[PDB]
Amino acid sequence: EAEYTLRLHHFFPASAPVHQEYFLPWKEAIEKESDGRLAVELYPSMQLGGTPPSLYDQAKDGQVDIIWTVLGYNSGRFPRAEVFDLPFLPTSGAATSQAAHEYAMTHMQDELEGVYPIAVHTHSPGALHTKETRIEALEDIEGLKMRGPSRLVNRYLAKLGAEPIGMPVAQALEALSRGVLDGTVIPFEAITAMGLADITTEHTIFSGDRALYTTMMIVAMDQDKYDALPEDLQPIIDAHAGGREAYRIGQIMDQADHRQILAIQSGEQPGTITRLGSEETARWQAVGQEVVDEWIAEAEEKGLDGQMLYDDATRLVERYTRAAALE
Ligand SMILES: O=C(O)/C=C/c1ccc(O)cc1
Ligand SMILES: [Mg+2]
Ligand SMILES: [Mg+2]
Repeated sequence: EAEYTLRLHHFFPASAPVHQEYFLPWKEAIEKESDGRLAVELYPSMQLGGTPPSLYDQAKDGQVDIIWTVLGYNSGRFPRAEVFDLPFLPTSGAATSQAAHEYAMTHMQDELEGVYPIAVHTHSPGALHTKETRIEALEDIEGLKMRGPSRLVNRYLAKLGAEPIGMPVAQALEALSRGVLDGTVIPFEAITAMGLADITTEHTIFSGDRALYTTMMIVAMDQDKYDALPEDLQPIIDAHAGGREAYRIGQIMDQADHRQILAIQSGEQPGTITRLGSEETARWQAVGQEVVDEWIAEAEEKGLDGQMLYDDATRLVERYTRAAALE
């Protein structure tokens, strides 16, 4: 007998790994452990309307109860979150997600006012995907129309010599199939989610212990709806919220990346994965150093301690990466 119904709204199809492997089990756990007093209704593919960038305010303003979105979809809104967009900062989705949740609980209390964070996380390693151009070197990206999540990933694409076109990943299949874009950055599991394997058939990955980029994402509940739940239902949410949920989402993405990458490397799925060796990779890292330098200067101008935020994000990534490897 449902006492409260929580509407969860996001930008991806129901068939996406995070919907199948996280949102469906989350709904099952919340419905079972509340004895039916909490119903969870899942609305994928922007089914309740508006645009992916509107999602954060859809939860905050109580248009819906829970959202899943990219913080970078609102330029300038989450300045401290932006540090997790910087080039070659992240490792796995799981360890980087755990780093982001800890960072947000330490540094982003004002930035996230008005949502109850079920999970502050990242996506798994970002990679390059094109329709025609095989990227074997930095020069190959010159003038390609490419898309990233956020102003700081788009800045890096422009500094690499691409022509970035800002849009949510939910619109990338439209843009690539209609000739608006040549390619997109995203993790491989996002290729699976958006049905892009037979469209972007050219993929480029990097050498070494860091991924090209990631972006901070959030499963956000309206603080007003959480506060409205009875004192015996708030704790059921709490049992399914926090750093463990961030870790789990990343780990789901890492596993879905492995499935997609293995399928292309084996020829089960058409496509080519090009790997750039250490000397070529170093050239992309050198351009990435200019984005980090510029970001720390801009942070200082905005009254943020840029270096301390970057020292904390990088240390938490290395801490949880080391922890994972030790297990
Ligand atoms: O780049 C974006 O706009 C969004 C990226 C994204 C990557 C993996 C997901 O599972 C969901 C969103
Ligand atoms: Mg609210
Ligand atoms: Mg083709």
